[PDB]
Amino acid sequence: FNGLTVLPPLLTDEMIAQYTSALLAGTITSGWTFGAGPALQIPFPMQMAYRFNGIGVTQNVLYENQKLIANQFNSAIGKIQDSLFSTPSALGK
Amino acid sequence: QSYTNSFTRGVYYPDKVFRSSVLHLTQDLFLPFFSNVTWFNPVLPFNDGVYFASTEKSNIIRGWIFGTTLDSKTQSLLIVNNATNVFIKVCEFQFCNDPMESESGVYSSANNCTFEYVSNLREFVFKNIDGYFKIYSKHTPIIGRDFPQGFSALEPLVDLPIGINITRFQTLLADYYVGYLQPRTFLLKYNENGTITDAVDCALDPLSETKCTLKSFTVEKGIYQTSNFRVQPTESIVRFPNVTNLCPFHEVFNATRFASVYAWNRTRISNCVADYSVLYNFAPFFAFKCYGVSPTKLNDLCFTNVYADSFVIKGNEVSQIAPGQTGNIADYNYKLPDDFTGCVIAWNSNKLDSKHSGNYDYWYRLFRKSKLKPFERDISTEIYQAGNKPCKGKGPNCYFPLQSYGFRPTYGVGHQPYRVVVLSFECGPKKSTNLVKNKCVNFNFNGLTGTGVLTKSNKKFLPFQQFGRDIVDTTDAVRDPQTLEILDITPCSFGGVSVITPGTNTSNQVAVLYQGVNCTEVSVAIHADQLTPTWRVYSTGSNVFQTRAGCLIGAEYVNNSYECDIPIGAGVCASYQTSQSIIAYTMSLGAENSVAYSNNSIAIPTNFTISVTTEILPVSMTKTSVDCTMYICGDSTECSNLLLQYGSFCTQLKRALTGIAVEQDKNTQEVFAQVKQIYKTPPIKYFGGFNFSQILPDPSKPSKRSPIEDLLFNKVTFNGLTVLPPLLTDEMIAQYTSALLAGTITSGWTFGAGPALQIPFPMQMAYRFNGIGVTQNVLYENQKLIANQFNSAIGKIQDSLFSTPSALGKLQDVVNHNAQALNTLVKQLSSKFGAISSVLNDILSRLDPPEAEVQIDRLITGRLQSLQTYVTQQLIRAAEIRASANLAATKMSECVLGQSKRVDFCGKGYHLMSFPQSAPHGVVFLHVTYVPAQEKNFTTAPAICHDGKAHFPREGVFVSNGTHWFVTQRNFYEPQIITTDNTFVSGNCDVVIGIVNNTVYDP
Amino acid sequence: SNLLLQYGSFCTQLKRALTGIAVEQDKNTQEVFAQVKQIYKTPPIKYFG
Amino acid sequence: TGRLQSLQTYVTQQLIRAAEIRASANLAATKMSECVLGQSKRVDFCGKGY
Amino acid sequence: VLTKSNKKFLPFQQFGRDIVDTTDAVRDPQTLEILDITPCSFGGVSVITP
Ligand SMILES: *[C@@H]1O[C@H](CO)[C@@H](O[C@@H]2O[C@H](CO)[C@@H](O)[C@H](O)[C@H]2NC(C)=O)[C@H](O)[C@H]1NC(C)=O
Ligand SMILES: *[C@@H]1O[C@H](CO)[C@@H](O)[C@H](O)[C@H]1NC(C)=O
Ligand SMILES: *[C@@H]1O[C@H](CO)[C@@H](O)[C@H](O)[C@H]1NC(C)=O
Ligand SMILES: *[C@@H]1O[C@H](CO)[C@@H](O)[C@H](O)[C@H]1NC(C)=O
Ligand SMILES: *[C@@H]1O[C@H](CO)[C@@H](O)[C@H](O)[C@H]1NC(C)=O
Ligand SMILES: *[C@@H]1O[C@H](CO)[C@@H](O)[C@H](O)[C@H]1NC(C)=O
Ligand SMILES: *[C@@H]1O[C@H](CO)[C@@H](O)[C@H](O)[C@H]1NC(C)=O
Ligand SMILES: *[C@@H]1O[C@H](CO)[C@@H](O)[C@H](O)[C@H]1NC(C)=O
Ligand SMILES: *[C@@H]1O[C@H](CO)[C@@H](O)[C@H](O)[C@H]1NC(C)=O
Ligand SMILES: *[C@@H]1O[C@H](CO)[C@@H](O)[C@H](O)[C@H]1NC(C)=O
Repeated sequence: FNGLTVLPPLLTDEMIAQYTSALLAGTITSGWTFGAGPALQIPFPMQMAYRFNGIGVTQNVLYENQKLIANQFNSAIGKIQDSLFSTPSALGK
Repeated sequence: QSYTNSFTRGVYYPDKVFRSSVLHLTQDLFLPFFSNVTWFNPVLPFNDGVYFASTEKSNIIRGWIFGTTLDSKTQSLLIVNNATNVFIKVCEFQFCNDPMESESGVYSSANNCTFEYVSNLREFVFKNIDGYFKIYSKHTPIIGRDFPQGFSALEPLVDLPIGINITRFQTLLADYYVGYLQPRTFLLKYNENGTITDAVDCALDPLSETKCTLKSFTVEKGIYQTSNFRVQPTESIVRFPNVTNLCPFHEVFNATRFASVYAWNRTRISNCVADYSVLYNFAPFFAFKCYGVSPTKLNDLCFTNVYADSFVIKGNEVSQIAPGQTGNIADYNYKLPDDFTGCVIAWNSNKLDSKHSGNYDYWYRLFRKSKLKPFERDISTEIYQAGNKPCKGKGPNCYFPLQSYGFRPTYGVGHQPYRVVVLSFECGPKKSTNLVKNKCVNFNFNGLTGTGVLTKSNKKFLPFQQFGRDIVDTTDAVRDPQTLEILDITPCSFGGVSVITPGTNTSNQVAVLYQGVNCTEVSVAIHADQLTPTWRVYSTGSNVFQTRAGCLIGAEYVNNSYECDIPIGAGVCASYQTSQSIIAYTMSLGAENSVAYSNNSIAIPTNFTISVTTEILPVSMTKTSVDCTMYICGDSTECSNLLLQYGSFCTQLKRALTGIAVEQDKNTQEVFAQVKQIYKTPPIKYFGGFNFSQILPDPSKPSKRSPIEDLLFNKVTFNGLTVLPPLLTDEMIAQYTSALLAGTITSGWTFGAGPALQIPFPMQMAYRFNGIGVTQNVLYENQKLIANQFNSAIGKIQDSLFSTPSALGKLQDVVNHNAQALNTLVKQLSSKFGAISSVLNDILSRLDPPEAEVQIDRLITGRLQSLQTYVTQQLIRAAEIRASANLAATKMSECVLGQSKRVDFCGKGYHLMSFPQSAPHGVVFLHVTYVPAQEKNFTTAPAICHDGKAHFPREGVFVSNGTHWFVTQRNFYEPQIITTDNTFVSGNCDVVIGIVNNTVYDP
Repeated sequence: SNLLLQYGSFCTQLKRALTGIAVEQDKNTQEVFAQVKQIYKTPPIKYFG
Repeated sequence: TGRLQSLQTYVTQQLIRAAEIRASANLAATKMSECVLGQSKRVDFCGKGY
Repeated sequence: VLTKSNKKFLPFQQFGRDIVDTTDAVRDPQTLEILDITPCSFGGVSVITP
C-alpha cells in the first residue's frame, strides 16, 4: 500500500489448529477435568454419563440408549458439514 | 595525523533553557558518536562546524585563523587565547605569521578588521549559523594530554554577529583532535541542576534508537516499534514521447525575409513539441533575454496560446525590450506587458540580412499618435500628424511612419540587424533519459511522477489508454510515451523495523526485524547503500534469519523449542540465552502430553492442593476535568470571543468529562459497595487454623489496611487540567474491603442474599467442598493439613507480589495510560499547529487583531482537535474500564459473595472462595481453589451386574485396583464397598456395553 | 514532513493506538485458544463409544 | 489536515471495532472456559437447549 | 506568583522551563535573582443546591 502494513498474527494458523486439537483431545479423552488441573483419563461413555448427570438426567438412560445416541451425534455432526457447505451466509460474522 | 573514534565527545548546550532531571530529545548539528576524528599547519576545511579538542600544556596552540582564501576579500578571523581571555580580531589579510617573548604577530595586513572582542583538554565547538559565529568552550584542565574517552558538556562561550562566509580554518602555532559535525538527533539527560551529564545518540545502534523513542536511558526486555525502513530510490528517469521537433520553427526562425516588424507573424506553437533549443546552435543568439522561462531545452508542457512574434530591430535598442517597459518599441511597435513571461531572442544576421548595395527593406514604426498595449497588433498605416495644419505628404513636420533600416556590413553591434523571436505567453524543460527496470527509481513518465520499480507488464492496453489504475485508485501500470511499451509500477520495498532487546540491564546486544521483506532483498539493499535506517547491524553470515514476519538480522535461529519470551511473529519468538546471545526459536506450545485413553481406564486423584492465585482487575480511572476556555485560551478575552463562534464545543467536552467522572464514581460504587452494613471481624481472630493475617485489617498502623493491601499500595505509584479526587476515599474503600472480607469469613456467603448468618469457618469450608462435588468428610478428615496448605499458599502470595515487580501490570498500565494522555494533552500546548507561535500572549502583543485573528484561529482549531481527540480517547478508555468494572462487580458478586460453578471464572481450578483487596484504582482477588493431584491409574466399568441387573453409582465412579471393585468419589480417591444404598438399578445386563459382573452386598 | 512536524505528536498517538490494538488482538487469541497447559494428542487409534 | 483527519477517523473506527471484537473475544474465552472446559448450566449460553 | 528559587541557574541560562515546556523560573538581569513562576491560583467552582 502507501504506508499501511498488515502484521501477521503471532500465533500461526498451524499453532491455533494445534491448540484446537489439544483442547478437543483433552475434552474427549480426559473430559472436563483437564481444565482444572492434571488431565484425568476416563472413557467417553462415562464422560457422557457425567454430562447427562449434569442436566438432571440419570446416567442410566445414556447407557440404556448408548448406540442410538452415538448415531444421533454421528448424524448431527454430518449435517453440520452440509449446513456450512450449502449456506454461504453461515460464516456471516 | 592518525584516525581515532570520538567516544561520546561533542555535547554542548543547545539552548539557555534550564531543565531539571529531564530527558530532552533535540535535533541539531552534533558530533556523531564514534565518528572518525583526525588526530594531529595544513589547510583544514570548515565543514559546517568543527569540534576541536586541543590538548597541550606547552601552549603551542596560539589560537585560530578562519577564512576561505585569505586574499583580502573575506574577513579572516584571528583568535588568540593565552589561558582564559580570548582576543578576537575579525580582520582581512593575505597571510598570518605562517605564509624571552616567543611571540610573532607580523601577519600581513589589518584592513577592514571590523570587530575586536575580549573576554590542557581545551575543547571547542566552532559553528557558523544565523549570522552568528558560536564558540562553545569546555576548558577542563586535565593533568596530561592523552585523549580521554570520557564525558563533558560544552557551555556556550561566545556568539558573534559576523554574517560572513567561511569554508576553511587553520590553527595558529607559536597535539589536537578535529572532528566534523552533522545534523543528528540526541537525547540529552539534564541532571538535577542544569548539567547535561549524559547524551544518547539516535543514528547509532538499534539499541540507541529505542532509547530515543522511549525517552529513557534504560529499556526493558521486549520488542520495540521504531522508525520505518524503506529502500531508497537509486536513480531518476524522466521519459517523454518521440520528440517531435515539427513545430512551425525553421520556416519562421530561419526565413530570409519577414513581414513588417510591427506586423508580427502568427507563429502559433500548438500541438507539437516546442524544441527550438537546438536552433541555439544554428545561429549565434546574442540578446537572449528570457524573462519568464529560460529553456536550454523545451519538450514537455502543452499550452493553448503562444502569441509568438517576429521582429527585425537594431542592436542598441533592446533596452526597451523588457516587461512593462516604455520606449520606441513599447509605445510605437509593441508594448511588452508588466507580466511578460517569454523569450526575446535577438540574433545578428549580417550573413543573411545584409547586402553590398544596401538592405533598405525592413521598415520600423517611429511615429504613431497612439500607445500600444500588451498583446496588440498595430495596423494603423496613417502618417503621424505633428502639426496644426492637415498632414498630406512630406515637406512640413510630416514623416513617413516607417523608417527603413539601412543595413550595412560595416555597422557595429548597436546597428547590426537583429532577427528576433518573441515568445510571449499569457513546453517543459527536460531531456528524456534511458529507461531502467527492476530498480527502485523515481519516474516522471509524461508528467506522471512517482517512485517505484518498473518491470515487464502482461496487461494489454487499448491503443488510447495511457495510465492504469485499480480499485485502490493508484497508478499501477504506465505505457512508455517514447517506445510505446507497457510496464507496471510495483512500489519500492518498505515496512517497519522493530528492535528486540533483552533489556538494558541484562545486556546491550539487540536484534532487528525488518518486517515483511525478503532477506535477499534487504541484504542487497544493505550492500548498495539503499536502506534509510542508516545503522547496519553487523552481518556475520549466520546472524540473518528469514521468517513469514520478515527478516531478523539480529540473531540465529535454533531448531530447539522453547516457550515464547519476546514475540517476533508467525510463531517465531526471541530470547536471551547464556554462550550469551539472542536466539530465535519456534514457539513451543507447552509440553506434548498424550493421555492414555482406553475402553476401561480412569484416573482419580488421591491428593490435592489448596492453591491461591491473584487476579488483578482495574475498577476505576482518574477523574479529569478540563476548563476548555483556560486550556485553549490563556485567559485572553479575544481568544474567548473567537472560541465563542465555534458553538458548544466546550460545553460538549465538559459534559463528556463530567459523565466520565460520574461513571468512575458509579464504577467504584457498584464494585465495592455491594454490602449493606459494615461488618466487624471478631476479636478472637481464631478461624479453625486458617491464618487470615495478611488479609484482615491490621490495626497497628494508619489506614487500617491489611499487609497485602499495604504491599499493593506501596507497589503501585497546571493548564486547566484538574484531577478531581474520588468520592470514596481509599480509607472508605478499605473499610468496604474489610466489611466484605469479615462477612465472608464469619457469615460465609449468606450475607450476600440477606441478613448475615454466623457459621464456624470449618463448617463453611466443608460446605464449599460440598459445592465442588467433594464430600464434607474430607475437610474434617484433613483439616489441619488443609489449613496449613492455605497458610502456606497465602504466604507465597505475599512473596509472589513482593518478589515479582511486574505483578500489578494492569493497574500500572491504566495509571500510565492516563498520565501519558494528560502529558500529550499538555505537550501539544507547545505545538505551533502551523501558526506563528504556541503562546497566545506573544501573538497578541506582536500582531494587530485583524491579522492575529488568523493565527489565533489556527491555534484554536489545533488545540480543539487535541481536546476532542483526548476526550474521545478518554471515552473509549472509560467504556473499557466500565466493562472491566462490570466484570469486577460480577466477580465480587459471584466469587466473593458465594461460590461460583463457572469454570476458570473465579480461579484456575475448582473454586473454593475468593478474598477482595483494594488496590489503587482497582481490586485484587485472592482466589482459593482446589487443584487435585497425586493421580492413580485405575480400571473402570460403567455398570455392575450382580443380581442379573445393571447397577450404576448414585454419585460415584466404579473403579478397581486389579482385584476388588469399589466405588469412589469422582474428584478424590475414597474407595467404598458397593452396596444397595450406594448404587441404583436400571434394567437387565444387556444394553450396557462395559458392564462387569460383581457382587453388591446388602448391609 | 516538516509541515507535519508542527502538528505535535499526532503520529505518535496514532502509532501507539495501533500497536495497542495489535497487542490486544494477540492477547485476544492467546486468551481464547491458550487455556490449555499441555498439548494433548489423540490416542494412536481408538473409537469413543 | 484532510489526510490526518482521515487517519484519525480510521484509527477511531479501528478502536471502536477493536472494543467490539474484544467483547466478542471475551465472550469466546468465557464460552471455551465454560462450554468446552466444562458443562455450563446457564440457559441458552452454550446453545439452544440443555 | 514570583517567589525565591533554589534552582541553580548556571551563569548562562536566562529562562527555566519544565518537562511540560512551561517556564517555571525566570531571572531579570537587573535583579539577577532566580525566581520561580508558579501560576496564579485557579480551578473551578461548583454549586451545591438542594
Ligand atoms: C499467622 O501468620 C502470621 C505470620 O507468620 C503470624 O504472625 C506473626 O508472624 C511473625 C513472623 O512474621 C512471628 O514471629 C510471630 O510470632 C507471629 N505471631 C505473632 C503473635 O506476632 C500469626 O501469629 C499467625 N496466626 C496466628 C493466629 O498465630
Ligand atoms: C547543584 O549545585 C549546587 C551548588 O551548591 C550543589 O550543591 C549541588 O550538589 C548540585 N547538584 C547536582 C546534582 O549537581
Ligand atoms: C512570416 O514567415 C513567413 C515565412 O513562413 C515570411 O515570408 C513572412 O514575411 C514572415 N512575416 C513575419 C512578420 O515574420
Ligand atoms: C538556419 O540554419 C542555418 C544552417 O542551415 C544556420 O547557419 C543559421 O544560423 C540558422 N538560423 C537560424 C535562426 O536558425
Ligand atoms: C526472495 O526472493 C527469492 C528470489 O529467488 C525467492 O526464491 C524467495 O522465495 C523469496 N523469499 C520470500 C520470503 O519471498
Ligand atoms: C474397545 O472395544 C471395541 C469393541 O469392538 C474394540 O473394537 C476396541 O479395540 C476396544 N479398545 C481397546 C481394547 O483398547
Ligand atoms: C498429600 O500431599 C501432602 C503434601 O502436599 C502430604 O502431606 C500428604 O500426606 C499427602 N497425602 C497423601 C494421601 O499422600
Ligand atoms: C494404568 O493403570 C495400570 C493399572 O491399573 C498400570 O499398570 C499402568 O501402568 C497405568 N498406565 C499409565 C499410568 O499410563
Ligand atoms: C486392592 O484393595 C484391597 C482392599 O484393601 C486390598 O486388600 C488389596 O490388597 C488391593 N490389591 C491391589 C492389587 O491393589
Ligand atoms: C456374567 O455372569 C453371567 C452369569 O451369571 C454370564 O451369563 C455373563 O456372560 C457374565 N458376563 C461376563 C462379562 O462375564
